[PDB]
Amino acid sequence: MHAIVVCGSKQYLVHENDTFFVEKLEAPVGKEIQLDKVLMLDEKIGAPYLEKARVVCVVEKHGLQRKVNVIKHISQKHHLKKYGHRQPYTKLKVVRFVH
Amino acid sequence: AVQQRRSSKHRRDKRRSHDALTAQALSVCQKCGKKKLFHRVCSCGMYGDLRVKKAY
Amino acid sequence: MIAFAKQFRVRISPQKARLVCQLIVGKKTADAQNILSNTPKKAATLIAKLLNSAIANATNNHGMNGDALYVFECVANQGPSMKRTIPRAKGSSNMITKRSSNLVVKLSDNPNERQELIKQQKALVKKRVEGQQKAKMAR
Amino acid sequence: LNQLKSVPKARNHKTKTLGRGHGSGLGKTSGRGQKGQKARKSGLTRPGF
Amino acid sequence: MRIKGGKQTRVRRKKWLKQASGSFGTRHASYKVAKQTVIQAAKYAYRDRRNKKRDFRSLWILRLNAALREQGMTYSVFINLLKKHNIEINRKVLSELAIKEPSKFNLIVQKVKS
Amino acid sequence: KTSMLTKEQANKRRQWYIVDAAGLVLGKLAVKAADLIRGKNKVDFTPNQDCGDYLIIINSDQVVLTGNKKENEFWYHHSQYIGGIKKVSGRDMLKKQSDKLVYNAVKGMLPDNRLSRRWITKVHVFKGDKHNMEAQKPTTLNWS
Amino acid sequence: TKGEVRGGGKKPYKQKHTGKARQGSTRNPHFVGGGIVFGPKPNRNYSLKLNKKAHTAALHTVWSEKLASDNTHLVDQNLFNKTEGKTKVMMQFLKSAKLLDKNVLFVVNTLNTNLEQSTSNIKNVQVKHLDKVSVRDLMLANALLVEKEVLKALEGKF
RNA sequence: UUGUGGUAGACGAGCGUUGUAUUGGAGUUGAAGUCAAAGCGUGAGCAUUGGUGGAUCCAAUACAAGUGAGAAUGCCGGCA
RNA sequence: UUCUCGCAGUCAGACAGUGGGGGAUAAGCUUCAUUGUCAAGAGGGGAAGAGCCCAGAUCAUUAAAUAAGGUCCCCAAAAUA
RNA sequence: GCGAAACAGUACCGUGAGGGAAAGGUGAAAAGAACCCAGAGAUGGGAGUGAAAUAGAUUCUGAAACCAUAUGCCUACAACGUGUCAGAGCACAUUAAUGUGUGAUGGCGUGCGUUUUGAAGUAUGAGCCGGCGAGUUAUGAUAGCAAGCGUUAGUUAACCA
Repeated sequence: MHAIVVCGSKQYLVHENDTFFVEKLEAPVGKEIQLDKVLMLDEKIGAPYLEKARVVCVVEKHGLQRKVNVIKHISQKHHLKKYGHRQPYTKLKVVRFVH
Repeated sequence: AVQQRRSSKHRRDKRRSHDALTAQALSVCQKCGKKKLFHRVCSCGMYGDLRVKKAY
Repeated sequence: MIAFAKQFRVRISPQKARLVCQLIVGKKTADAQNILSNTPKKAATLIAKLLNSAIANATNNHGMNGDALYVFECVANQGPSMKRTIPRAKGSSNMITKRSSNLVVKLSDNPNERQELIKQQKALVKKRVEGQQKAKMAR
Repeated sequence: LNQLKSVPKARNHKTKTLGRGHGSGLGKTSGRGQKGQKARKSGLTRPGF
Repeated sequence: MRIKGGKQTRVRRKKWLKQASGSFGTRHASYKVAKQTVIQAAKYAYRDRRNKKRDFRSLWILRLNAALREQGMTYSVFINLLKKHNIEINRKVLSELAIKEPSKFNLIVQKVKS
Repeated sequence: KTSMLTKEQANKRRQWYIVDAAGLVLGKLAVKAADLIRGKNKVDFTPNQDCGDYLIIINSDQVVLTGNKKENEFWYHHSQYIGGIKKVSGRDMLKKQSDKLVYNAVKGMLPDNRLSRRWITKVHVFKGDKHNMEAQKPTTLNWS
Repeated sequence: TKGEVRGGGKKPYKQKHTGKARQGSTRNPHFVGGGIVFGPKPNRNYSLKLNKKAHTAALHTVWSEKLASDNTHLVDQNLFNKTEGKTKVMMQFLKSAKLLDKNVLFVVNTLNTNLEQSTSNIKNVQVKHLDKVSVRDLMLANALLVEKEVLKALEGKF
């Protein structure tokens, strides 16, 4: 349907009961997390947010993003460096809703 | 003049695609067991009922 | 598949050889023989002996239909090659690379011998993942 | 210290690369620039003159 | 005492020449050109890591303003309407996603009215 | 990480649209056409597919132009030739051509990608309205 | 080495009008045929000076450290001459003494006739004298059969 | 908390390979090589599995490198 | 930031704001004095532009609002009188 | 590793002085491919052997560049370091994977290092691939670190075990 979730640093207007991948907050895998903060839910838009309404998320696995090999190479110099960014991803879905 | 770089394998293949030999014709030869090219010699070495040449 | 014909280090231009035996690729014996018989070159008289050998093997020692199969693929590759030089102007010599090649033709009864290759690669993939999972259940 | 767990005591130090790779940092640059006598063969003529 | 490291070097060189893939002709089978194209692709990806960010942000705003105009109002006036009263967290990407949602962006438009 | 941005893959929507440019300023008409083609008003378009729709014009040669602008921005078109220039003027296209005029006025006003090549074949300009194309159920409007 | 030049010390190539390498010598460090400039120099000392008292302290340290092992049981001349020159007895001893899988060393100052003739038919033990053994067979053996006769002489090393 | 723009220049952290010595085993009941793959590490890397393969190999522990390869119109095992 | 110690490397700089000379107060010419950029350092505007403006950036993250600068359209983007 | 695992200072060049090439690997055991076939021959195939025949002589292993062949995909209006991100379409399920093979097309896109006052450079050089190639070491010393051993230290030279 719809619901707004601000995960970590980014914001996402998504639908109800969808699994999405964000930057890892180390949310527990299988145990539920409540967030009273929510906007654009139950077809109603409250003034700042929605009150007495929650986004209710749960993670099914905290996997690691594929090998992000970032390489900085400088043209006509001897600067050739590499680093492996491995970002855990919160693969989380929102299950139930109050309004 | 003289070259500047080398051409790739696929460019060469495209070049040699039209560098092929021409085609031919097909024709049933009356005095032979097989067909032949139109107005040429057959597998039996005769254009048709008239024999044109020897074999050896 | 079986009764494939191979010849080693025959002196012939790759262009003329590939043309004259690609006129035969994908065709049977007689239908391609009667179309190669009119080729004004000096390559059919050398190539046809390998095909004759293969088909005679098929007739006597294998005993298949013979006409069911067709020339699946001819390849004249970059094997041993020739280089002959002749004295010429300015005290130097001109060297011409008299190309030679290891000719080989494979006969197939079906579009396979290339399908079976991808099938073999995929079977290799499948047995590889079977082994990798056996490692992954033995954690 | 049997030679299956033996460790040194600051007898070997950090190893820089002047002929090992273009990415280590200060590699092919020879460690003394890339111009003048100080960065070439038979370099560093009499420095008191 | 020779230290013959050949297997490691040979594997490194073979994977270097085999790394280049998806390219035409004599481009995926030579170490130097493969390395140059890998450098080009790495620069492409590094530049993209922010170029696509900026392009998608501009796209957010572009379709946002498209839905605003088909609603009869513009983004300057849109941010005026949220900021003055009835402020929402409907960001640019969120506003763009709301349009493809059935009449949900129009709900935001009618809510942010003072 | 991902907000799942929406773009209809394998979908190239095309709806019949028609305009009668008689009160539109020539440049206003051109900018509206560029807006329609690129999608500054489209809300569910997709860039990697065909972004254009069915586009039809009525009276493509007699668009109104305010002030002294009919003959103030002349149209050159040179090529790989040397001195092969035939500069055409505003008074000319009034009776010479209008399809190329509007196509240039939108293409220089739009991206010059290969998409315009298949966009122009979906554009049907006419100096009148008697054409059979109006049978294709186009919605009459202005300021596209 | 590049100092070795097969023939004249001349240039195989040139610099101007020669589209080959700069090589002005038949051999170069980069040329695979030879001419290494930085090669395996035999001038290396392969020796590091250590203090006499430092080395005696090190020997004391290793003797004390491997006295604590399990198969270092105290030895003496009496059982050097108790065993016979025939290898039978000492394999029947070591196999029952569990000195096979170990590298057990005999701490010896006798050059016993029984020890010298044997101990080449055993893949497990070896014989070394006080002034003929270092930290190598003292420590890498991990269990060396120390002698009761070498006690006072070993003490004097400090 | 500084950070993290870097040439030069110095400094930090380490890694594959050959062999020395320690320390383990695998071994036609299948090793190297060789190839392939929808694995894992800040990094040199750890590899895993499977196919040919039919005798050796793989982990360090520190050591010493004829130890690491794109440039120099380098050189070499082969060919455009 | 004082000082000791190891190593340097550099004296091809270029441009711009500020004092300018020399030249023709022209020069992608010289030159110092101060600052800023490239160099020795990304990116945004300038259509692209080493040096102009902002700007000093671990990286990533389809979050945001401002500087230079753009909002009739390519080109994200506005109107009022 | 000696130029030379050798029928090597040989062949060979040069009048002569003078130089100057590298090498491989059958299988336990020739069982070196019975039998047969195609052309006049080559060679190849069945054909068995052999543990295994890329071990069938390219005979331990049998690569890469290069040359061609092609399963699925694209394909006859399109301005090029052919890529990255998004991703269709078509066909599918694996080092069990925010799935795989290509990529219709969009968004973003002047090669690598030296000169650099700035080089994408239209300066430079590399056809290509597989190995190698350039601050190493002895001595002595400076610093830094670690260490030794006694406050007349530490320490051994030639020679000797």
